[PDB]
Amino acid sequence: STGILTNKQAVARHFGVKQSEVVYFSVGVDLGGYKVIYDKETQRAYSLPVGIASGTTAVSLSTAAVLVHSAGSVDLGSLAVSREEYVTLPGSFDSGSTLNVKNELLTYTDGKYRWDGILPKTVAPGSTPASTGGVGLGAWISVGDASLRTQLANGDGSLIGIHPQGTLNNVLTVRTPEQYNAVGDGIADDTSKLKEMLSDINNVPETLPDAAAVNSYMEQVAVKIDLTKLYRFTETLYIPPGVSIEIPTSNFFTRECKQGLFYDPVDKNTAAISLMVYRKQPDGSYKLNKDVDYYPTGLDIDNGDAITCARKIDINNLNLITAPGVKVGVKWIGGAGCTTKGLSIGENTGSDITTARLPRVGLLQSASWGSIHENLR
Amino acid sequence: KGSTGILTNKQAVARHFGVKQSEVVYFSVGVDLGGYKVIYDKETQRAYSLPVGIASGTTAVSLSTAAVLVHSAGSVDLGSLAVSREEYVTLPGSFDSGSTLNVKNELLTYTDGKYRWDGILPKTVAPGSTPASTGGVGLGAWISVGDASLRTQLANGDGSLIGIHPQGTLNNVLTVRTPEQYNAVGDGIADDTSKLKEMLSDINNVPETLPDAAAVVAVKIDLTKLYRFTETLYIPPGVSIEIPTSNFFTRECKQGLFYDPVDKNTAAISLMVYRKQPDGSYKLNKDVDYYPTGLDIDNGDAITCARKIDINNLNLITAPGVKVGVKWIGGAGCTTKGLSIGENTGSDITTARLPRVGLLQSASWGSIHENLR
Ligand SMILES: [Zn+2]
Repeated sequence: STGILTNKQAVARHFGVKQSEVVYFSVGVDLGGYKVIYDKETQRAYSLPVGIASGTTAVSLSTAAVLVHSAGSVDLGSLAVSREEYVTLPGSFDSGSTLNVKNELLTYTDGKYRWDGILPKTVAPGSTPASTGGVGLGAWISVGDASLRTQLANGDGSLIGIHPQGTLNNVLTVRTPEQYNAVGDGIADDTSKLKEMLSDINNVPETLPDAAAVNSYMEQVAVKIDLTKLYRFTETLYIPPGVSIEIPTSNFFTRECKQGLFYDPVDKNTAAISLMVYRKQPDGSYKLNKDVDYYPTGLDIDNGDAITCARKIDINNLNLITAPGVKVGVKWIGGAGCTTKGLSIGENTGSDITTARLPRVGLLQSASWGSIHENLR
Repeated sequence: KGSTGILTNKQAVARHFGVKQSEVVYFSVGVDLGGYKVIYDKETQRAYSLPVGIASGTTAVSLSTAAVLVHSAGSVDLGSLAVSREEYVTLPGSFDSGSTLNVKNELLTYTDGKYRWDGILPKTVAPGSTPASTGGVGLGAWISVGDASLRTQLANGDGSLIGIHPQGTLNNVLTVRTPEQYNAVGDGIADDTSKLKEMLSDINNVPETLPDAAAVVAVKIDLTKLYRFTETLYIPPGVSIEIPTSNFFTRECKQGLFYDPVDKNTAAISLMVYRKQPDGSYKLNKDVDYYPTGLDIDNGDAITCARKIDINNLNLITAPGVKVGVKWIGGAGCTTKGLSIGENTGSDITTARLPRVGLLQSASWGSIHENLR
């Protein structure tokens, strides 16, 4: 009775309306002029649509907050969603719950969701949005600031619109070692970072069944890599097919290289960078060449003794420096039709050559018909 | 009774703001404001957090319908303070229904989120309004508020909400266009023709017909998937097309363009040349066999609309039997690097995905093709 009045007061203050603007549902009640309706059964309140005339009377109110009156029908649940007027249910996806209204939210570990499908919706204990219908229209829809933060943080850019149309993920096509948390100071060992970056472009196994297998990997999507800092690495890097490597500008024999790759192995009887050539094993399989002195010959290709796995490789301005004493800078083996521009090998460390950061042999190349090196340094 | 109603109301206000019941005061002329955290207006039935620093002894003088409170020590716009604390009221109704806003912390709901009015109050909103049609969005106008608004703003923006280093915003540095922006499938199966065309058109929308010769900004396109298309693509002036690397006798193309027309007596790709009509107007050439002569370019029978075009590493695949791969006609000073035409499909050239004629070029003085394959 007066619990009614104090409740209308509580409801009114929650919605920012007047006490007189809250009406309790009951069959026959005049809905005219009220701003909020209260269901005394479910103990939920809902903003009412504007434009209910005097003398329009309530007929029914479902547990999904569908209101029927003498003049028509309205889904108060959807209206509430449009107004961001939500109820966050007790519990979580992990506890399980049952949802009855469009404006009910269920908490997950990464934020809240509303259910956009058939109501009522039962959620079992130990559930996730993925295991209970997935996300998207007609299913779970992410709601609220906490959810937005985590979606942005873990997303791919699809939430960010760009011009003239589309979204950010549509135009991000370049990889950097910084995506892999490379330190890039020429001091830390960034080897594993660089290898994962390359492997994420094209991950070819070091051992393969037959010839069809090794050739299957030149048929992969090509990706551009941007190197903007200085990466120390300690093991030979094998460039897989379909890689384009890029640096802003070429080094012209500068003293302290601050952008590029610094090869610093324990074993100096090696190459910094090599293309991929697979060599036939006794059993008929093929293993990726790791031998520093090996290079394929036209004969080797024809015999089947070697299969090249170096197609669609492009270098633009790569600076490669090397610890003093390293045998070979770049092994351009099997690189038919592959191209290079502004490839710089060796550092002008200073006057003493025995202490300079440059290889004994700069570049070793075979089986590379139709390859082009521009502005090689 | 009344005093009871006042205590229970203070209780409801206090629960809403998370303060103590004793910390809520009703506005009345002369009330001491010291120590209270929230003020309630009986008339409008609105509550507002009070600024800290109101001294005991400071008394209320007036409180307007815009929530401007005047007291004995000064004045404060409670609506403005509420905005800073993200304490709003979402008005009944919507832009559709129309409304009147009186306070700075009132939000009006629109289909894509909520907005507050940052201009002169009160603000009347006619039924059937939109923020854009009633003052636009920005300082002194409609300001978007809340998570629903932020989501739609981000989703439909250009990146101007996202700061980048060393300064500026994301939109300042986005200089690459892509078929994925137009929702191209890029599987080499779906027909991506209209998508590619819209992409090119958005860069330079040269009509197929031009009134006179006088009638007849450059942008970089990145192609990273495999797009099947079914009608000749006409490359407009001012286009730079790029792919990460070029193919070289590649067996299965998984990156580039695949021309798969019903009518095979056509070109996959063509530059634009306009030919003079008997009435003096010009029409884009669409004849596969046509090429402009130097003389044509001189006597105006043909007008070149192919300057500033660059191609890096484009791979072009063609259904077997297609007449021409690329028509480089009128491409004076235009450049190409690693253009690859034709697929090494298999031993039977009859079924290979390559054209009868790879490249046809005329009127392209000063043109350079590097590592053409
Ligand atoms: Zn409340």
